[PDB]
Amino acid sequence: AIKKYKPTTNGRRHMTSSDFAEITTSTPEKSLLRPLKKKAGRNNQGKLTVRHHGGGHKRQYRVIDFKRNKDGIPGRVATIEYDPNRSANIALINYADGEKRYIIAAKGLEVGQTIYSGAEADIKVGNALELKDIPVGTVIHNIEMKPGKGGQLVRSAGTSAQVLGKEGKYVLIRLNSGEVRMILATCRATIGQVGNEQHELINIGKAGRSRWMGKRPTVRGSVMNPNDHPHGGGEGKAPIGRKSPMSPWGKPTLGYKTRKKNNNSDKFIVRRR
Amino acid sequence: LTQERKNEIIAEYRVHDTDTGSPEVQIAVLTAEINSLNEHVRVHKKDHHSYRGLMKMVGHRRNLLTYLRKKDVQRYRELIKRLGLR
RNA sequence: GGUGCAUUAGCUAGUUGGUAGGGUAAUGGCCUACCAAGGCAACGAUGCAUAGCCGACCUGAGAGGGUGAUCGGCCACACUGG
RNA sequence: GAAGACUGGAGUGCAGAAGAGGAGAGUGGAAUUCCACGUGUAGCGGUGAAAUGCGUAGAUAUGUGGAGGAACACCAGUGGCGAAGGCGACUCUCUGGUCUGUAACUGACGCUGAGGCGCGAAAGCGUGGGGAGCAAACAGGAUUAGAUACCCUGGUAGUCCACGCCGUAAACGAUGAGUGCUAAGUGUUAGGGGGUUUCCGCCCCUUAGUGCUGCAGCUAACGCAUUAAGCACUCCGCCUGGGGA
RNA sequence: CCGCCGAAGGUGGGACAGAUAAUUGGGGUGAAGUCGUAACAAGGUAGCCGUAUCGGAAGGUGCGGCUGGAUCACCUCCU
RNA sequence: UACCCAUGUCCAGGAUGAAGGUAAGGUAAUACUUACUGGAGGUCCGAACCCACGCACGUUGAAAAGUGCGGGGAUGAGGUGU
RNA sequence: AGUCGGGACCUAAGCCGAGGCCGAUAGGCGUAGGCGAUGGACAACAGGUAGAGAUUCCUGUACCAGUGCUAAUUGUUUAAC
RNA sequence: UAAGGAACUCGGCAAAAUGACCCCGUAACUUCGGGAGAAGGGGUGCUCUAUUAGGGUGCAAGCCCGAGAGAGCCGCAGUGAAUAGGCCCAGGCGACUGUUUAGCAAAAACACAGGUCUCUGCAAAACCGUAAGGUGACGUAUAGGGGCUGACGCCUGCCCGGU
RNA sequence: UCCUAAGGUAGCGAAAUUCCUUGUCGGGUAAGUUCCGACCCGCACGAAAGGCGCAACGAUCUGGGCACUGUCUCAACGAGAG
Ligand SMILES: [Mg+2]
Ligand SMILES: [Mg+2]
Ligand SMILES: [Mg+2]
Ligand SMILES: [Mg+2]
Ligand SMILES: [Mg+2]
Ligand SMILES: [Mg+2]
Ligand SMILES: [Mg+2]
Ligand SMILES: [Mg+2]
Ligand SMILES: [Mg+2]
Ligand SMILES: [Mg+2]
Ligand SMILES: [Mg+2]
Ligand SMILES: [Mg+2]
Ligand SMILES: [Mg+2]
Ligand SMILES: [Mg+2]
Ligand SMILES: [Mg+2]
Ligand SMILES: [Mg+2]
Ligand SMILES: [Mg+2]
Ligand SMILES: [Mg+2]
Ligand SMILES: [Mg+2]
Ligand SMILES: [Mg+2]
Ligand SMILES: [Mg+2]
Ligand SMILES: [Mg+2]
Ligand SMILES: [Mg+2]
Ligand SMILES: [Mg+2]
Ligand SMILES: [Mg+2]
Ligand SMILES: [Mg+2]
Ligand SMILES: [Mg+2]
Ligand SMILES: [Mg+2]
Ligand SMILES: [Mg+2]
Ligand SMILES: [Mg+2]
Ligand SMILES: [Mg+2]
Ligand SMILES: [Mg+2]
Ligand SMILES: [Mg+2]
Ligand SMILES: [Mg+2]
Ligand SMILES: [Mg+2]
Ligand SMILES: [Mg+2]
Ligand SMILES: [Mg+2]
Ligand SMILES: [Mg+2]
Ligand SMILES: [Mg+2]
Ligand SMILES: [Mg+2]
Ligand SMILES: [Mg+2]
Ligand SMILES: [Mg+2]
Ligand SMILES: [Mg+2]
Ligand SMILES: [Mg+2]
Ligand SMILES: [Mg+2]
Ligand SMILES: [Mg+2]
Ligand SMILES: [Mg+2]
Ligand SMILES: [Mg+2]
Ligand SMILES: [Mg+2]
Ligand SMILES: [Mg+2]
Ligand SMILES: [Mg+2]
Ligand SMILES: [Mg+2]
Ligand SMILES: [Mg+2]
Ligand SMILES: [Mg+2]
Ligand SMILES: [Mg+2]
Ligand SMILES: [Mg+2]
Ligand SMILES: [Mg+2]
Ligand SMILES: [Mg+2]
Ligand SMILES: [Mg+2]
Ligand SMILES: [Mg+2]
Ligand SMILES: [Mg+2]
Ligand SMILES: [Mg+2]
Ligand SMILES: [Mg+2]
Ligand SMILES: [Mg+2]
Ligand SMILES: [Mg+2]
Ligand SMILES: [Mg+2]
Ligand SMILES: [Mg+2]
Ligand SMILES: [Mg+2]
Ligand SMILES: [Mg+2]
Ligand SMILES: [Mg+2]
Ligand SMILES: [Mg+2]
Ligand SMILES: [Mg+2]
Ligand SMILES: [Mg+2]
Ligand SMILES: [Mg+2]
Ligand SMILES: [Mg+2]
Ligand SMILES: [Mg+2]
Ligand SMILES: [Mg+2]
Ligand SMILES: [Mg+2]
Ligand SMILES: [Mg+2]
Ligand SMILES: [Mg+2]
Ligand SMILES: [Mg+2]
Ligand SMILES: [Mg+2]
Ligand SMILES: [Mg+2]
Ligand SMILES: [Mg+2]
Ligand SMILES: [Mg+2]
Ligand SMILES: [Mg+2]
Ligand SMILES: [Mg+2]
Ligand SMILES: [Mg+2]
Ligand SMILES: [Mg+2]
Ligand SMILES: [Mg+2]
Ligand SMILES: [Mg+2]
Ligand SMILES: [Mg+2]
Ligand SMILES: [Mg+2]
Ligand SMILES: [Mg+2]
Ligand SMILES: [Mg+2]
Ligand SMILES: [Mg+2]
Ligand SMILES: [Mg+2]
Ligand SMILES: [Mg+2]
Ligand SMILES: [Mg+2]
Ligand SMILES: [Mg+2]
Ligand SMILES: [Mg+2]
Ligand SMILES: [Mg+2]
Repeated sequence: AIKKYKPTTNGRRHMTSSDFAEITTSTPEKSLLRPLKKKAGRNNQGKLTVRHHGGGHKRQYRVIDFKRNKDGIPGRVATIEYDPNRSANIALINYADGEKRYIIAAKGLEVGQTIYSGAEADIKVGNALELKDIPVGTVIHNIEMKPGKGGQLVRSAGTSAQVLGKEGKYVLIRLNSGEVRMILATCRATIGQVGNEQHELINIGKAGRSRWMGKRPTVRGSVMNPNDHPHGGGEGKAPIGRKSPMSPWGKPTLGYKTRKKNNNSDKFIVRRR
Repeated sequence: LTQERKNEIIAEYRVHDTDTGSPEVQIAVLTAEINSLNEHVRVHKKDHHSYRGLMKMVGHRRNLLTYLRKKDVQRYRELIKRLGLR
């Protein structure tokens, strides 16, 4: 659920958070952990190329299975855990082999269920199938774009895509953004919606809470100097004294479309958002 | 409450092997019904028309309990310890 | 047994009861020490406003409504407090 | 008040019946709109008359296909269900109430009900979706002495969904709830009994609803009249000249 | 002489009641002033009730409801 | 010196009493009330530590930016070493 | 100074980088591999010391790794270790 | 430092004043947490009853902790020294904690949680670099970049001719 | 009636915005160019360069009180370093 906090202080006044009712265990699977090091937006050369990053709580990588290519082995859900590296939760699945791996937790996935992948899998929440074996109208997630590569298209918490038709070698999908797209029929997908739907209702409440997650402050361009930003300067507060609002590097920023005009995938996009 | 399920409760609380309208029998059956609606109302939260029927069972059950208490106290305290009431 | 307000909902701490003593013509938290946390209230506590009470007087077919000067009974007061 | 006894009140049992009563999940067909492609030429749309608007960048019309949302044609009925608000496509799951017959069972276990607790059309409010038609605000065109309107062309919130608020209405039968008594005539909904008849059908009686007409009675009158505004008993709510309000 | 209790007096923060005050808000009264004509007839767009928005003003419009509507057509019940 | 990365370390004492939990009440079950428990916070007062708000002195200074007396933060968007 | 801190032990950020990719020259980037503590592992304690060192020298009692020499034991290619 | 007590001055600047522990009591307003150490008051020393009543520790010896009271005693004064909040009424700006011109400006400036517009279907957009190679991200529209506004409450009107 | 794309809505208003200006009236003071409340003829307010409010917070700015004082009337004496 969503947990409101009592207004004891001025920083806890508007703050809300999840209660983590779905999470089952608090210890990760040791043999599936890899180290991460923060980069703070620093380049290959050490330059700050993407700004407003750096300096949060330290985390550790949990290696996830997006390919889902273990076919014919019944996999049993063991726990549902917390992942700092993504908005959705994850589920630990240990197969009849003895092997264990993490997957994205779908909506309604509970401990004790059995999960299948392949061609003979049933259409149930958690199973992985090729897009040609999925009937029209089902809600899927974790769509992959090239066969054998791994899930990539719908993966954040509460997101879902819907199968929409067939065109021989391709399948129509209505992506979460509202886009209709053509994807090969030999690419896989998982049935269901993605786990943690309430994630968008959280009110951060504090500036320090943004700092905990790795976000440095954002300075507006109107309070800079003329050599710093196309908006800086002027005596007092100044309007946007230009034809259009501008990014820190020129290149208008409001309404100006930035997709390449000679793209090679314009023939696979049926209708844009 | 299905018909055969009701007839087991009746047979389990009869003061003699023939009656079906003793206050002991009616309260036992009424108790079973409100312990079955409470699950329906719990999940079907916005079913207000059915919830009114619940409150007419609770009031009717309370009227019979009050009558039993005045007429014969010893019987009354036997039912509540057996049905788990207050 | 005899008044208005709920657009006045809580009031009380010697307050409620007990044990020992003091004091009074006399019983009593009347007073004191100890012990316990009680007592009153929607059958109207508390608070605000108004008022001496009655026999009786005026009116009324009666039931009631208004009043309490003169006469008689009781009470309180005696420039204002102790 | 106390001790017993009874079954005409009330309730249970047993056998049937009807119903758009409620909540959840899924599905269907007409129709409007938008999109893509054939055919085709100069208007379409609109009004009391017009104009704004759409159309040669090829519309309206027409044939084919796709997407999406909302309401459910005929059945349909002073018909049905619910305490009221209200409930109309189909199927399933979970649930509430009512009517009829029987006389097995308990044996007054009942009625009303200030405070209290719940439900409660539409508009409106908060958060997240959705958005085809309709449409406050708004824009343009007409009408008019003027027209912040009626009329026409567009159109945002809203109307739809989930959760949480709000607590009002000509929320009306302008008629509080319970009980008993007091001429008839005639439709209709759901049952039961009897006579005719092989059935069907016709007739009579009876229970619970739903309409119309009318006697006594009531009413200032209009009118009500076994579904009383008649005759009675119990409990609750409310009123005491108009404005201010 | 000392001690308790103790009227009046002083200090403090609240409670309640009246009067007064620049200005301001709605209300009422005044035959003759200005603007329009919302209601009563189908009152010239039927009216009214709750709500939302807009407009010099009566008021207009949307949503739901009522007849305390003469009305315009096939059927149903009573005489 | 500014920002960042990896790995260590520092913060005397005292005050307040969030969620949750238990028991007793209260209900058809809940809501709700009262006690006990519990130990949250860019919470509170205040040293070390960090900072630099006022005044005075210094101004060929003890010092090419300091000292004295008061002042702000002091479990965090914290200080600091390699 | 076998025992304390550091090498002959280990790795983080970072740095270098055979082949390799890129680029007027110079060179830039990067795989295997390797360096790199501020972290991980690892065997010694108490006294004495009158000019200057002490877990180091001296006294007493220890521990860690290894080597040879003796004495029994066991095993020998269905095979101790 | 007598008497006065802001008459000084741009301005109560500076100084003076309050200050510990225990008890009583406490307003408007409120986002119901606060305001609050609001305000305003009262008590503190020593002796005797007294190794107290009662607690911690121990097998006991013993040791440690120490409230209420009564009676007294002494000073001008009892937290007798040092250390230890002055408070109230009303308005402007910023919601709050935080950051800023090393060396004249600490603020009403910046940041912030929140709002909204817009770009991006993944070899994502955006950014560094001639390129290779990278950040974004070991992420995937509930995610990432940019512009403006800045908790919360009530609201956000008209104009698409010009750019 | 002329012009325009359209002619500023709610709210606020001598304001961190008002030249004239110490606007005019009221309060506070014995006396108030500053302060608070009203008015509206807004040189030259106005809705995300957001409009109007707002409990808690502030080494922020502004006006008024209690206490207190060598700040002052008006200065005097004493200690230490020059
Ligand atoms: Mg950013
Ligand atoms: Mg910003
Ligand atoms: Mg600047
Ligand atoms: Mg420039
Ligand atoms: Mg500029
Ligand atoms: Mg500027
Ligand atoms: Mg300016
Ligand atoms: Mg009396
Ligand atoms: Mg006695
Ligand atoms: Mg007494
Ligand atoms: Mg009284
Ligand atoms: Mg009379
Ligand atoms: Mg009389
Ligand atoms: Mg006299
Ligand atoms: Mg006199
Ligand atoms: Mg019966
Ligand atoms: Mg149904
Ligand atoms: Mg239904
Ligand atoms: Mg169709
Ligand atoms: Mg004409
Ligand atoms: Mg067509
Ligand atoms: Mg009914
Ligand atoms: Mg049922
Ligand atoms: Mg049913
Ligand atoms: Mg019926
Ligand atoms: Mg019998
Ligand atoms: Mg009732
Ligand atoms: Mg009531
Ligand atoms: Mg609605
Ligand atoms: Mg809404
Ligand atoms: Mg919405
Ligand atoms: Mg018009
Ligand atoms: Mg239209
Ligand atoms: Mg609702
Ligand atoms: Mg009203
Ligand atoms: Mg009403
Ligand atoms: Mg109705
Ligand atoms: Mg009425
Ligand atoms: Mg009646
Ligand atoms: Mg009747
Ligand atoms: Mg009938
Ligand atoms: Mg009157
Ligand atoms: Mg009156
Ligand atoms: Mg008219
Ligand atoms: Mg209009
Ligand atoms: Mg209507
Ligand atoms: Mg009429
Ligand atoms: Mg770091
Ligand atoms: Mg703090
Ligand atoms: Mg502070
Ligand atoms: Mg600094
Ligand atoms: Mg300090
Ligand atoms: Mg502090
Ligand atoms: Mg040695
Ligand atoms: Mg060594
Ligand atoms: Mg070492
Ligand atoms: Mg090379
Ligand atoms: Mg290199
Ligand atoms: Mg390496
Ligand atoms: Mg090394
Ligand atoms: Mg080291
Ligand atoms: Mg060692
Ligand atoms: Mg030495
Ligand atoms: Mg030594
Ligand atoms: Mg003096
Ligand atoms: Mg003096
Ligand atoms: Mg004085
Ligand atoms: Mg003064
Ligand atoms: Mg002067
Ligand atoms: Mg001055
Ligand atoms: Mg000062
Ligand atoms: Mg003792
Ligand atoms: Mg002292
Ligand atoms: Mg002090
Ligand atoms: Mg600030
Ligand atoms: Mg400076
Ligand atoms: Mg790239
Ligand atoms: Mg590249
Ligand atoms: Mg990368
Ligand atoms: Mg969304
Ligand atoms: Mg805001
Ligand atoms: Mg700003
Ligand atoms: Mg807000
Ligand atoms: Mg605007
Ligand atoms: Mg334009
Ligand atoms: Mg244009
Ligand atoms: Mg002035
Ligand atoms: Mg001012
Ligand atoms: Mg004046
Ligand atoms: Mg001044
Ligand atoms: Mg002054
Ligand atoms: Mg003023
Ligand atoms: Mg202006
Ligand atoms: Mg402005
Ligand atoms: Mg603007
Ligand atoms: Mg602002
Ligand atoms: Mg303001
Ligand atoms: Mg303000
Ligand atoms: Mg601060
Ligand atoms: Mg001041
Ligand atoms: Mg001297
Ligand atoms: Mg000297």
